[PDB]
Amino acid sequence: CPLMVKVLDASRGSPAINVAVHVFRKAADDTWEPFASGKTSESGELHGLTTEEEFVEGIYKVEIDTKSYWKALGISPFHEHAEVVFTANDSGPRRYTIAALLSPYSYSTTAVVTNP
Amino acid sequence: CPLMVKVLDASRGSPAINVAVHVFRKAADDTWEPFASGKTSESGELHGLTTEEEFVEGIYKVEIDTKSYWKALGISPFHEHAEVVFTANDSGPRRYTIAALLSPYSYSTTAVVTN
Amino acid sequence: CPLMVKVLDASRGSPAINVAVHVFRKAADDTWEPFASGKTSESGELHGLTTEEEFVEGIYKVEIDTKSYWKALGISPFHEHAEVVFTANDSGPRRYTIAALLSPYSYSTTAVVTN
Amino acid sequence: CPLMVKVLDASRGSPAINVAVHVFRKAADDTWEPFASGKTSESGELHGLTTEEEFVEGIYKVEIDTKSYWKALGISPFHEHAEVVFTANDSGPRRYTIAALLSPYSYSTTAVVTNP
Repeated sequence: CPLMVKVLDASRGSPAINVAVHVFRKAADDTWEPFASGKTSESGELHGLTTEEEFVEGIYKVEIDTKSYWKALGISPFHEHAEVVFTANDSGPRRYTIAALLSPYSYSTTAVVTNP
Repeated sequence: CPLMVKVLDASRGSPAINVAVHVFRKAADDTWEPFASGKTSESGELHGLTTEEEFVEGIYKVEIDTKSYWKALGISPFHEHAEVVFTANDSGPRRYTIAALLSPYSYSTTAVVTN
Repeated sequence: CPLMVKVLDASRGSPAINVAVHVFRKAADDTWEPFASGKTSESGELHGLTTEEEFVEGIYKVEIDTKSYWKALGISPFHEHAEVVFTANDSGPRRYTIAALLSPYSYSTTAVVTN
Repeated sequence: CPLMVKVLDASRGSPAINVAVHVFRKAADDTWEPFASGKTSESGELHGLTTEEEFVEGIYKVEIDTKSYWKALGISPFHEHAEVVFTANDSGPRRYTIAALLSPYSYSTTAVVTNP
């Protein structure tokens, strides 16, 4: 699994469950091409977005749908979503974990990059 | 100032100085139109972005050029930039402070909405 | 002011107002002795904790009563409090801002050390 | 495993490996009694601190030795350590994950509480 996303709820002390995550890859014409999407599990984790074969070099955007998450809990959040944009695999394949921590008016994201 | 942006360097323990920040407002056709911009001061703050008259309800995007910030310090960054996207709702007034805390492989952002 | 503390509510998007903050300095016997204290203002800031003369090099502990803050809002908190422990080293001057960002089950803290 | 600690390095984009973690429990006389200690693995995780039998109700302090971590990397950090203090199991056994994100001048901690 070369790309994993894990989301926690800092406000409620739980995994952020059923969070929609959309991944895009910058195309030759500078537009964002859809790449992969999924939802976090009961543990707040999203595995299986992509494969070693599919996850080529490129600029990737990971958009976490924080707004729908809060609205489903009956909460009016500040942000529309949380975006993480990065260049991947520039010096050969790496494994990326994008960790996100959510509160209605704040979020943090961190990347863990490991050499497989 | 209805909108202020404050950027801190959480790795080196300083304000993030001379960081480029661009603000966009969402247009009817779903494209982003430039709205305000500037560079953070020695205190990491960017004041005077907009006026009460210009800052109407809508969806705003704040794009912080974190990549150039880290490269100017000789430090390899993870992100291409940091984006903060939010809806301004009248409510009330109010005044919005968008704070961003930067590390080479992480950032956090918080909104402070005061009377 | 060589030492300032700023507390923000990351869950509700406001300054954390009227939060009790106690500062201690480490004594020779490894016990914590009270040094300064106060309650955050309407801006979430606590100014005037100490003076240049009183704030010598040493190990300092800042204890923020986050539990009472959340209970006053009717929100169940995880932590008993939030503690920030650090060494003040002359260096240079300098001026220290301890910022804390609070949510019911999380907090972050960053130090900003300016000239 | 009723108590787990996971530590990430936000400055370097890696798990925080070999981080010392000390846990204390508030005693009857209001002193901190040593409870458990360990070091994070290559994945930045620390399992096996305690057991269901040992982890009774109480006020617990989890002290993460962030200073030694940074000093071992040759970095002068701001903080002496990162403390997390909380009341545990007040309404019966729960599983706690304490997640920490470290930078030389900043850290964040979050708790995930689940009902086993």
